[PDB]
Amino acid sequence: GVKTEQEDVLAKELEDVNKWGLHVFRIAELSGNRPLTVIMHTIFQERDLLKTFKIPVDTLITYLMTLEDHYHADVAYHNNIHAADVVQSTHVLLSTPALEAVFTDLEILAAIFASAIHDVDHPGVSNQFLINTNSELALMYNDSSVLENHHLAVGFKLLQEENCDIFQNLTKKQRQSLRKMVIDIVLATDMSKHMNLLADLKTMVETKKVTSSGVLLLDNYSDRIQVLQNMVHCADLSNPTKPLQLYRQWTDRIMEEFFRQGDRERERGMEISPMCDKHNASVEKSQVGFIDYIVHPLWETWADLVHPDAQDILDTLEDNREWYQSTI
Ligand SMILES: COc1ccc(-c2cc(C)cc3c2O[C@H](C2CCOCC2)C=C3O)cc1OC
Ligand SMILES: [Zn+2]
Ligand SMILES: [Zn+2]
Repeated sequence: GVKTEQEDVLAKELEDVNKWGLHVFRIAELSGNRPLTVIMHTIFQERDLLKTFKIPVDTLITYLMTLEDHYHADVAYHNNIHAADVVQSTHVLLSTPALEAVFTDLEILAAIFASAIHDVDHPGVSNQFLINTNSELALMYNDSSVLENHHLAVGFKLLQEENCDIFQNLTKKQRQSLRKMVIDIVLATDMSKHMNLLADLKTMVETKKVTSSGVLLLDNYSDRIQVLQNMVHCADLSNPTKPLQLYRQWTDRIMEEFFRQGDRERERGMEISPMCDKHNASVEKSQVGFIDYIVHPLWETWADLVHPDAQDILDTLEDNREWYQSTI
């Protein structure tokens, strides 16, 4: 009835679960390639989600393992480790002082659950690849947010496997609201939606209202969901805000995933996608443009929303940007 030493070492790493820069890859190793399961379990227990939503523990574990099993181990970036990272990052962002007492338990559950499932069954190629190959997935979703629609459908469908229905004790009301929020959040992870999301986030920053003491004020679904969508989108694009040792591991993986798509594209005379050509790439330059044009504007805007809780995150982002730029 006592942990093995490896379990104890895993446990000690998991004590960083509330902090930016968790050793997520070490957790993946220590857990036997169960970072999503262990980190979700730890988070649910930390936030008392099992008791609040009456989720039987074995059902939660069975669903998590099942969810995790449907991420592809042969996918360098969009895998269970990325899922785990986004979950934990969303978890940290939920706990930002500027958002204290803003969100309900159901909204908290929605953001975390959405994070966990948001990339499930990712084949490691882009929507455009799937569209251009006339893939069954593309035809299923009429070429529109193909992967993101698929991630949702899988994440929900898996609740129907043996002893996986973690929402079995929620009321119809709770389930309908949870489901709508989850769907809105994951569809907002489609990068084609980025400019619009960010514009709306800015608009809210300009017209934001604080509150008794201090803390954002969100008094309609549109505003609450938009913040959750951006929060998870921020989590999704959080790699460059992490300590360089982490960021670089992510960059290696996404680049490996991209070049592999480029290889499959070249193999069949398809035009090679941006950043996917292993022969004509500039990893450093791509990362800088990525930060300058996407990541930094997002996080700058987010940091304004929760001023000044995200200052350290922004500073890390700029340091990493300078580092990459420093390297041609
Ligand atoms: C217009 O949509 C996009 C805008 C920027 C990017 C983009 C551009 C650069 C230079 C680098 C990156 C990038 O997105 C990828 C990630 C791929 C999975 O979704 C989140 C972003 C990782 C980069 O390091 C990708 C987009 O589509 C996935
Ligand atoms: Zn995705
Ligand atoms: Zn993702």
